[PDB]
Amino acid sequence: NMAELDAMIARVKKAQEEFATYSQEQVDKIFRAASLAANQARIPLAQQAVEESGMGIVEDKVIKNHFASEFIYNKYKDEQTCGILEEDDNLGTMTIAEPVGIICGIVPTTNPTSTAIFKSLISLKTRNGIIFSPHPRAKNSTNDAAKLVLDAAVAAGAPKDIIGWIDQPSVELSNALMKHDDIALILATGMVKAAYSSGKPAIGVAGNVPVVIDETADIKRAVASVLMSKTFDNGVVCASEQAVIVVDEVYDEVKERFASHKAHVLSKTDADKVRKVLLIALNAKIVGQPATAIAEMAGVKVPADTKVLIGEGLGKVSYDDAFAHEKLSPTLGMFRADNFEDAVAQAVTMVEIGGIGHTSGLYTNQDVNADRIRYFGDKMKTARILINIPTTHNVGPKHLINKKTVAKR
Amino acid sequence: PVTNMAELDAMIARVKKAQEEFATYSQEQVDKIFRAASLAANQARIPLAQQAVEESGMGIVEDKVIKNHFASEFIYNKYKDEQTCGILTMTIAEPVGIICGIVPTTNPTSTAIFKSLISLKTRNGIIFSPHPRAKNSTNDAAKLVLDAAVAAGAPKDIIGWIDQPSVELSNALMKHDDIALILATGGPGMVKAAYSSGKPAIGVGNVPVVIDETADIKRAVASVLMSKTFDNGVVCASEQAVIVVDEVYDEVKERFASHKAHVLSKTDADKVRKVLLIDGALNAKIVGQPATAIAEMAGVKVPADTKVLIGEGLGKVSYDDAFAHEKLSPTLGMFRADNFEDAVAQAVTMVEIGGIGHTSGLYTNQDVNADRIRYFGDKMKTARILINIPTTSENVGPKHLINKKTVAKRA
Ligand SMILES: [Cl-]
Ligand SMILES: [Cl-]
Repeated sequence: NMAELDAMIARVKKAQEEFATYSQEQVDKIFRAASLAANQARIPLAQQAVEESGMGIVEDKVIKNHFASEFIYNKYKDEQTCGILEEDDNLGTMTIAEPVGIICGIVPTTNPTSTAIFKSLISLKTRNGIIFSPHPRAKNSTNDAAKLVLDAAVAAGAPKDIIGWIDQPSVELSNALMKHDDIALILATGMVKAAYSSGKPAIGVAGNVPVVIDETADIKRAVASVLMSKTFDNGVVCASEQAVIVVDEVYDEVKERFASHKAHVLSKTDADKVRKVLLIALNAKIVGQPATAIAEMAGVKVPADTKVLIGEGLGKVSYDDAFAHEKLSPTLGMFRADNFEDAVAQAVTMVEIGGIGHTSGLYTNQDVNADRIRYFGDKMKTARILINIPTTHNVGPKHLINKKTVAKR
Repeated sequence: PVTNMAELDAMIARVKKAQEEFATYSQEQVDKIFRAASLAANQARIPLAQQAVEESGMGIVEDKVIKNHFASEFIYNKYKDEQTCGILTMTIAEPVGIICGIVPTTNPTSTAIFKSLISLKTRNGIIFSPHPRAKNSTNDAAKLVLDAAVAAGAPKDIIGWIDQPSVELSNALMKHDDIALILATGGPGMVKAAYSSGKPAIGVGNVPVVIDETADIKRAVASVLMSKTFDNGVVCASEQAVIVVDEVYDEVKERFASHKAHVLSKTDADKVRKVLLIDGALNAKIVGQPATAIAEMAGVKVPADTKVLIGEGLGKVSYDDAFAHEKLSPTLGMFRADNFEDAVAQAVTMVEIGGIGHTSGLYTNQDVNADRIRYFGDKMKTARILINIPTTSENVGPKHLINKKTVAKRA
């Protein structure tokens, strides 16, 4: 509630102030102890996450947790985040680190535990406080993830309230935490929009990813490549390919190949029963569900061993086509293109859905289409451009400190 | 002619197309536009300065001449050779799109120059939203840069502006689908409005100085005043108050009369406060006015030759004392500290009052007091920290006006 939010915030403020003065050695001891404990809990937390949210796959969520813990630990074990980062005694200058203070972490339904572990460990490493604003749908997964890391932290010497959370999440409390004066940064992983509209320094962490397969591509490789992501944690991953935009001459060959990967191409009529279930705004009930259960939410009989649903668009890429949108599930759109340039044009449109200009992909004969690649590179407004490569082929400590420069006469 | 919504939208579309064409330009073509437009802007150094002072009613013509110079020639020499287009697996620089420049009355011509130049250098389009008290000199500095870019071959609508600025349109420009970035300078309000726009936004603080007992007082006093009269103290990140340790307080205060800095009586100080802030905000009518004029509007008598007003705090730095605020004028608060740590503590509040901490300074004996320097370093939540040096993130540049894109190939 509104009142007890303030009291919890002022606790972590003072706890951060105590934390700020710590030695790198105590920071390191806490970091390792918090990370080793999160890793050792990879399975229990993954299991808890699956059951509460009611989506995804334990074994894949176990992998997610191991990455957010041991992998983060090994990347930043030796990264300097405190004190003098640079000196030049001749110029009489130096750069000094400064923790940002208190972080506000927005955690989604989609990766409740791994994102909490990740943000917790990188806050601890940088002498920050962090407060989690979980999604109702996975409140306990993330807060118990936060708690496990807290308790391991407190036991290696960390201040009592260096991490907290909103126990019962609301729109009032999320907005209270965000616009609060002593919260310095938003780490936000639509909900992106709220963070950027709050007056705060914000880092937003998804986006719509199109894939163009042109006439010169290796069809068998492109098709397997594009499919790699869709089944991992039931397609719950941020950078992933949402639709295939295929040049006419190679269209049918792409469509036929899907079937040897257990990707079921939905008839026109069965695609419309899925398309009415994907969107209403993305429907939370399909998010991170297997292809077979999404089909059974729709009207659609699909073979038992199917891993992915393919819904092909009549007409071009259109806002009205839900298969043209980000689906967070084992689903892909498939859209027909007159030629390479047309497919590029259709990709541009998918990118505009999302506002987020994240990543795009092209499958083509590299050896002979250098012009096309450069063309593709000049026309995609996405930070990452992938050629013949899937998205499964970056917030860090450095973002949660301030560099202060000191100049002496 | 942009005085309303259908006209703003219509103008935005013309810049959209201009930027589309400009995106295609070569680095050579860009260089030529960049040189030509910077040279023209510099050549209009004086007439644009004069226009600025006349219209906004503030500042010093020949100080704004220097501002217009540094926004033009200096910006040119800094970035003549900087790569902004093309190749940098591979990295491709690309223009952000259309920029929204928010231009304040304090620097109406130099910021429109600067912003236009680095926008041109990056193949972006830019549309300015001036403040109504300086709208002509802002839009005409814009026009002059535009005309010279166009004559050097830049697309027609590449720079735009709102002819009759208003809240609804300013808000609309920032919120418009087709604006990629907001470059917002000026007031705490506007800057924060750019941060709440839900768009990528760059904003262009209240600067405390501590003078402890170990300092060189002659030097500290002199250095602290250097910024104060430049364009009547409209100077980004110049000193706003001295916080002085009690042991050397009368010494510092005594040296102020030597430098044309009049120390206000407790009574006069009170009169000046009420004129400094109005409705909690910096009073527009004192900004960029000389010390004597600010004395006149407060109804306070001051020698004809005085350059800076000094208002002494009664007690410690506090939100309630207008001299603890950013004043954008030749005026300085002066506050008493019991000792060095108490000084640092009052400086901390001044950084809080300013909002975002940006710069702070300490004068000490740096060849004895290393512990104090480090101590001041730790407590000061400011990007820049200066020891024994006047103020006289980093700077906004082309770097900020492009998105970098990585292409990854498959072996
Ligand atoms: Cl997870
Ligand atoms: Cl100016």
